[PDB]
Amino acid sequence: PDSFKPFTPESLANIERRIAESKLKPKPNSDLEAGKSLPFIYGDIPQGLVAVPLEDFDPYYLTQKTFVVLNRGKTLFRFSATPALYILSPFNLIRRIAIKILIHSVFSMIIMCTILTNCVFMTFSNPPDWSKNVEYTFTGIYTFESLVKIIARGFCIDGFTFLRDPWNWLDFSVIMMAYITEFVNLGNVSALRTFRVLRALKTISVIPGLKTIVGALIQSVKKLSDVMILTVFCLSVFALIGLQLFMGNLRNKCVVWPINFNESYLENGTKGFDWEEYINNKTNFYTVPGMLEPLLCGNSSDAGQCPEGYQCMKAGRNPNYGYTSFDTFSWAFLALFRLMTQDYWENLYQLTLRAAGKTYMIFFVLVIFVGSFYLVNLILAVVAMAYEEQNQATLEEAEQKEAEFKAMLEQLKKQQEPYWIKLKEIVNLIVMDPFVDLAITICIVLNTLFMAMEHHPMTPQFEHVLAVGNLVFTGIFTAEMFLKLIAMDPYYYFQEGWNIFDGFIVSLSLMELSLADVEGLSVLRSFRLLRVFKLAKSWPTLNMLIKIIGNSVGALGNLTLVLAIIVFIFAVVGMQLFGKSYKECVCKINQDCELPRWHMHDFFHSFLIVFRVLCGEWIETMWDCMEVAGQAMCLIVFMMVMVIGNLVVLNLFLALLLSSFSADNLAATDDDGEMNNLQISVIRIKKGCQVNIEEGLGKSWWILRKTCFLIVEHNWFETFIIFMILLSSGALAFEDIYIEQRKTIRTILEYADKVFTYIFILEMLLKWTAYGFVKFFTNAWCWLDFLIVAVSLVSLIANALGYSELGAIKSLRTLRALRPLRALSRFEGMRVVVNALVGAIPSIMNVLLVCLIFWLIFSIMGVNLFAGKYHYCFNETSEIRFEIEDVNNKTECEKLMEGNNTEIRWKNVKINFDNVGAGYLALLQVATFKGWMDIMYAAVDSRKPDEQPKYEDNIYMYIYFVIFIIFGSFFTLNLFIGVIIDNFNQQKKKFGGQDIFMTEEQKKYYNAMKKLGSKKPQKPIPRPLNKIQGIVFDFVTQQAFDIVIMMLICLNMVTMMVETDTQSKQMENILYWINLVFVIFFTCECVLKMFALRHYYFTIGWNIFDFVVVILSIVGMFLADIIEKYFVSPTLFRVIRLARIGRILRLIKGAKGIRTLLFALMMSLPALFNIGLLLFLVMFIFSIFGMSNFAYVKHEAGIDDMFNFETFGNSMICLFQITTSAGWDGLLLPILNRPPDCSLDKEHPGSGFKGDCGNPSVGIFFFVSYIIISFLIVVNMYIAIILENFSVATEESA
Amino acid sequence: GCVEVDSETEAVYGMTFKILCISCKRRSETNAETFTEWTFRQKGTEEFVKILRYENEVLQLEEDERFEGRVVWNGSRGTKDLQDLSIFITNVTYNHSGDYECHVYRLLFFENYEHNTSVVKKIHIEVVDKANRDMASIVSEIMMYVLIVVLTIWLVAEMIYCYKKIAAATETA
Ligand SMILES: *[C@@H]1O[C@H](CO)[C@@H](O[C@@H]2O[C@H](CO)[C@@H](O[C@@H]3O[C@H](CO[C@H]4O[C@H](CO[C@H]5O[C@H](CO)[C@@H](O)[C@H](O)[C@@H]5O[C@H]5O[C@H](CO)[C@@H](O)[C@H](O)[C@@H]5O)[C@@H](O)[C@H](O[C@H]5O[C@H](CO)[C@@H](O)[C@H](O)[C@@H]5O)[C@@H]4O)[C@@H](O)[C@H](O[C@H]4O[C@H](CO)[C@@H](O)[C@H](O)[C@@H]4O[C@H]4O[C@H](CO)[C@@H](O)[C@H](O)[C@@H]4O)[C@@H]3O)[C@H](O)[C@H]2NC(C)=O)[C@H](O)[C@H]1NC(C)=O
Ligand SMILES: COCC(CCO[C@H]1CC[C@@]2(C)C(=CC[C@H]3[C@@H]4C[C@@H]5O[C@]6(CC[C@@H](C)CO6)[C@@H](C)[C@@H]5[C@@]4(C)CC[C@@H]32)C1)COC
Ligand SMILES: CC(C)CCC[C@@H](C)[C@H]1CC[C@H]2[C@@H]3CC=C4C[C@@H](OC(=O)CCC(=O)O)CC[C@]4(C)[C@H]3CC[C@]12C
Ligand SMILES: CC(C)CCC[C@@H](C)[C@H]1CC[C@H]2[C@@H]3CC=C4C[C@@H](OC(=O)CCC(=O)O)CC[C@]4(C)[C@H]3CC[C@]12C
Ligand SMILES: *[C@@H]1O[C@H](CO)[C@@H](O)[C@H](O)[C@H]1NC(C)=O
Ligand SMILES: *[C@@H]1O[C@H](CO)[C@@H](O)[C@H](O)[C@H]1NC(C)=O
Repeated sequence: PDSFKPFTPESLANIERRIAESKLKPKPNSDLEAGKSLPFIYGDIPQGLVAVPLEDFDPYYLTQKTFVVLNRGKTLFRFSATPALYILSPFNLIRRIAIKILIHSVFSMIIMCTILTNCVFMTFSNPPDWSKNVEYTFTGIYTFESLVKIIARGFCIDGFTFLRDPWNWLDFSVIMMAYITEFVNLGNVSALRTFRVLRALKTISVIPGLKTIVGALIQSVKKLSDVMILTVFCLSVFALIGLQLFMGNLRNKCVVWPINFNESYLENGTKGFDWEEYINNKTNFYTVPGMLEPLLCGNSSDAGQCPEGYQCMKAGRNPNYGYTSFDTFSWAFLALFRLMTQDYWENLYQLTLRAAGKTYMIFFVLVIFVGSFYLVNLILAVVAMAYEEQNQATLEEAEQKEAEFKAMLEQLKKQQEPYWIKLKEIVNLIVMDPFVDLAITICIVLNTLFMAMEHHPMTPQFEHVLAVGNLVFTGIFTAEMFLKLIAMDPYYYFQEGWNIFDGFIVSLSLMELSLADVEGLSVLRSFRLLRVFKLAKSWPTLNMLIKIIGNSVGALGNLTLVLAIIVFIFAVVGMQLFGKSYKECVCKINQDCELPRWHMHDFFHSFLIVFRVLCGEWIETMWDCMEVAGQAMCLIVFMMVMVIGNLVVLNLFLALLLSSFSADNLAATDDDGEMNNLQISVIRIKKGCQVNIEEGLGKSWWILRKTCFLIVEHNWFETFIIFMILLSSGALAFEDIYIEQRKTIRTILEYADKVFTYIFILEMLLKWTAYGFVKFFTNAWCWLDFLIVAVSLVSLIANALGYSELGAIKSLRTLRALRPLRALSRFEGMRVVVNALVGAIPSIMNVLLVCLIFWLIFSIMGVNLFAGKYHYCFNETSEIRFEIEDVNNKTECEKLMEGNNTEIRWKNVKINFDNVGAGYLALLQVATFKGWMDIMYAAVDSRKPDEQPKYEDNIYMYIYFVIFIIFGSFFTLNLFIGVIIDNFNQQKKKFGGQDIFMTEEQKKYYNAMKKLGSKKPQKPIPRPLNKIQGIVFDFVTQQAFDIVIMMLICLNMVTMMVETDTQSKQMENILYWINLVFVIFFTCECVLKMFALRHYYFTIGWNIFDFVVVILSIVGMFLADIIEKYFVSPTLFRVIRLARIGRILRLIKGAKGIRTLLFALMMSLPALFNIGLLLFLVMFIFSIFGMSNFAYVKHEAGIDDMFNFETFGNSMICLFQITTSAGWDGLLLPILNRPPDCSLDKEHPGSGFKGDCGNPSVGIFFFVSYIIISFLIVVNMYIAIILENFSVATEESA
Repeated sequence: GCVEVDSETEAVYGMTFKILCISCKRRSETNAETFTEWTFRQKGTEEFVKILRYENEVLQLEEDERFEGRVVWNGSRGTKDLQDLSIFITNVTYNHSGDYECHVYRLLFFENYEHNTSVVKKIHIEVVDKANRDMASIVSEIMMYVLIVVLTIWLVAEMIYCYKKIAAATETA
């Protein structure tokens, strides 16, 4: 150690002599390497020997050309010993000064400052007159550093020099571009500005620690090799299925069928019918009034319909500018990538269901279950184990360094041998008491409850009370702080944590007290609620949330910085690329030729679009961007953004989850060693019949009870009870609005209800005599059954007595939907999931408390910002909103409402921040990203209470919706996931089992499949011993034969993507010939494997799969050709021809990368089956409720003639759509209608019900409860499948 | 928001009735102008005769000694867009036992389009002195009683069997 020496020419002489001796006749130490801090054992730099030409301090470099420099920051630099460019000698005093500059932190600080101001200048949209010079010096600065580097080292000539690190390539390229387009007139600004953003990537090279984070991200994504292949394979096969099924069933439009031949005008004149133009004419369509795209339809019975005089045909162009389509393999792949990431998939769902029928919903189930629920979780699990490995490796390096510290310590220890104080203490006396702290906490809670009491329609009496309460509470808090600041020290003892926070809060409160209310007070009164976090010292879960939030801005800060830089770079790239196109082609997308709500003309809107596509909504902006800037560039940029940003966000989520796990605790502080003063405060407050059975009748009674128990336990009564339960539950499906058409079914069900309730009453009585009163009443299942049968008894005996029209009886009739809530205690699969959820429920309640109190702060923030500003005057006749020039406020709209002008209405947005209660619903809509569009559209138009909104008058309110998503929808999810994982881990620890959602009957099959998965293969093959001669036996066992068959299958797959809806007949004939050739080749293959190998056709199972797919191929190829005689069945050949994609599954044969993934899916199938059964039961119950309640609401927004609640099928479809939480806002707006909109009395032809209004309370409660239950069930499904994936991926054996 | 139902064939003598003629359009959101006519052919007679005509929210009743004073409109009200064309008769006699044809004429107004639609609904009305309960109710009643009693006897028989078996086993040991 302690080796220091100037790089004198004799040092180079000996280095060259050593290398010459070595040549005439090995890993550098990772601790030393380069660009890191020096180990402590070498000491410190002597005097001013910093930036001196030291030599290399490690082996393996004694003979090679090297030269070492150090800085005052103690970092290692290794430049070359030879003069750079053979002209600049090291001792000629040109390179020495430049190296001294390069090793100075001030140089890096200056470069960072110029980089930040450069990107800030790139933020500006319009280049001002005083900007060119600002750019000029920037270039003059940048080349500066390059020159220094050029002086520092040569251009990749030999050894560790410039143009070796990729960042050297990056900045070399950026300066080359800058000086290419500096003074040269060549270069289009729209092409050079988008490349000018490359200076922002220099932040990673400048900011310390960013390069390691980027490398970690790339290493994490490195393992995504086989999962990507499986994802693309599944997407391809499902896209082939969709293309073969829905080929052209998206341009189906209803045109006026009766052709007015006498009035069929033409553009050139001379009349004429001119087909292929009569169908491309827009005016000969049907568009529902108030809508934009013409209505779709189908020729099937369950598909859509159009009015009289119209008829369906394939006409016009596909919906959504022709982008949403299934006519081509590329468009099908796009539309199914739209389904794997569930973004606006409800629109495609509705479009295909309307244009092809309601019986195709099964397809949309499969793609949801596999391809959108399994692939995403596969990717998440892969990233999770990658991050686990990275975290483990980092821990190993850390503990290795700490262990070498022990050896270093051993070595060093071996080598060692005016009455101010009176009032100070007096004001202190009222500090160290539990009472004052408890009073402070109670004051904070009461302040929160008082702030939650404000609403838009408030009377002066209420606001006076609120104002005086706010004044007194501010006074109390400022008195507490004021007393605290004198007790310890007027200018000291205020930096021990939580004493600067409350000081900041109280100072803001006092500043708010002054300055009156000129401007900005609405947001100013929104920073005091942070006193809620003062409860974190007593709330462990709130403290954990605070720790999670602080981890992002803290130890895990470089990841957040990288995410911010990535978002900014993508925003500026998009803004510079498509900024001008949105104005040139403004009404290519918006008929008014005014810029739409989501454009890319300025930096703020581009950043909003980037944040939106990060949230998950990207197709809607992609279509608009495509319509103005082409498809290629827009697709490339949107794909890149949605991949990279999502990957970074996922990595940050996983990192925060890992930091929240117990690895954060290192026993630095004692586990709750301190004592909570509340206990001592409470202590000091306190200080100052029974007959026998062994008789003639008792024995008989005992046998009676024992036989009742035996009847209960007999597994023939239970099956009959389950069958009766299924029949009773299914009898509730025939209660749609079409019940008047089927009178006989109604009568039969009405009379069978009596039999069902008698059966259940007898079962309850026999169970009572069997189990006993205490055993029957000491469990939840029998109590629930008793409640159900008791409500049935009430609804039966009351109805028999009378009062069938009573409000109470009618409101108890709809409670009959709880009859399906009786198979939970019978099916073990449902019961195990239900009881696991019940056992875990305390943790979700504890975290829901924190989530609610956190969301209350944001709800109060919104209420104090958007109270009563959502009202707007509306003209129903023209369905347009009045501008600020027509009407200004409510008074002007009222004046416009004079006389009989009922068309003018002072309408209000249904979802608004008028109070905390509605603010909670608005926050729920925003957090789930469903229905938030209208909320932020109305928020940015708001000006002040009681005045008509102006288009984009409060554009900077979007930030309020961004921050919430960062805090209420991102970190709260981290808390929920962490607590769920911890609770499930503890449940597994205490149970001692292997799986939670599995019954004991499924565990044996689980273990059997586990043994099957690890089974080794054997290949015993005998000779045919016949006239086969074994030549074909050796042929089939040839790898070339398998390669040929695989390549032929791949060619079949490739030629199965060329089919197009608008293809010519010649192309159809060519494709038919090619498919026939492939089919006959496959039949020849089957013949070859036939009659040459038979004794192995019941063991492997692949051969029988080929045999069962081939026969389907011949039938679907030639029988389908035959069926045209005496049979039509138009839709059946497509289903049969779907079997052709079976041969595509033969690529799984050699798929060892993804075969294990498919095996993991098989392994996790039953645990998913139990949860799916429970979800289906919940869906059935909520569907019965929806039929009973919302079967007559007005057809508006998501409620239409095809997706609504009258029939069981329609309700089932709507609830399955809501299960993924897709567009539940659209199905909630019609319920929220009011008598001004919906008629209280309305004739319903065919039924006795009157009116088309709904109960807002019932609808809100229904949808919220369904959302909560579906979220819990889907979370459990994700946890189960991810655990099974980890278990499968954590296995390895010889 | 419509269910096409069918009127009841049997009509009791001496009391009121309701002849249903419901014909709603294929799409509810559309608007139209609709008016109806009714033709009645008594049994034995072979010619349909117009009895009433509803249009412009008014009802015209032709001269017919069997129908004046004993028929009122009972369809959709308050609009020209008619989907319920039912009529209410306040006194059923033996004359009102024949075949009714409900001719509904609808004119649908689209944008630069007007479509003419005519629908004919056929109703058979039988006049009886007393109302006979439908066979479905009787069959359902008998079946529900039969299943109730057979289930009761099966349950008590199984209970008796198990009672005897368990009592014998207990007495044996
Ligand atoms: C769901 O189910 C729905 C159930 O119906 C289904 O609806 C059907 O859709 C299909 C297509 O989707 C429809 O089939 C098309 O119908 C078009 C209508 O054509 C009608 O009028 C034609 C012209 O009429 C003139 O000539 C007749 C005979 O000479 C006279 O009767 C007319 O009076 C008239 O005479 C003259 O006077 C006119 C003015 O008075 C004057 O302008 C005119 O020029 C002339 O001098 C008729 O020819 C045609 O009749 C033909 O077809 C019917 C069956 O519909 C049969 O009777 C015979 O086949 C008869 O020849 C109709 O009455 C057709 O135009 C259209 O055909 C054209 O396009 C196809 C390809 O799409 C071409 O292959 C073909 O050549 C046709 O000619 C035109 O195009 C070609 C190039 O494409 C061009 O070279 C040529 O010059 C010409 O312009 C096609 O058959 C069908 O009608 C719909 N309904 C029915 C009735 O089934 C719906 O699709 C389903 N929807 C989905 C997807 O779910
Ligand atoms: C030794 O091995 C121990 C290990 C124990 C933990 O196993 C797994 C439990 C589930 C858990 C915590 C794991 C990995 C990724 C986690 C997911 C990342 C996704 O991030 C989100 C957030 C929202 C989107 C950004 C992406 O999806 C979540 C929905 C998803 C997530 C939080 C659901 C829960 C997952 C680990 C296995 O034990 C058998
Ligand atoms: C008017 C109606 C709505 C009243 C019904 C309310 C129910 C929701 C409550 C009332 C009584 C409760 C029960 C009271 C006692 C118990 C026993 C408890 O288990 C024990 O105490 C264990 C006893 C043992 O095994 O020693 C489980 C919950 C349960 C069934 C409770 C479940 C919920 C019940 C049925
Ligand atoms: C697990 C979660 C869902 C529990 C927390 C639910 C609360 C946030 C909800 C449940 C009941 C709601 C209340 C139900 C009814 C009303 C009356 C309502 O009074 C009106 O006249 C409504 C006016 C309007 O429609 O804006 C004001 C909201 C309020 C207090 C609601 C405020 C929000 C409450 C307390
Ligand atoms: C179309 O109109 C032009 C101009 O009137 C005429 O020259 C031409 O012949 C017409 N073609 C047809 C289809 O008659
Ligand atoms: C109505 O009933 C009478 C009963 O005799 C019958 O002659 C004829 O059908 C009708 N006559 C009148 C009064 O319209």
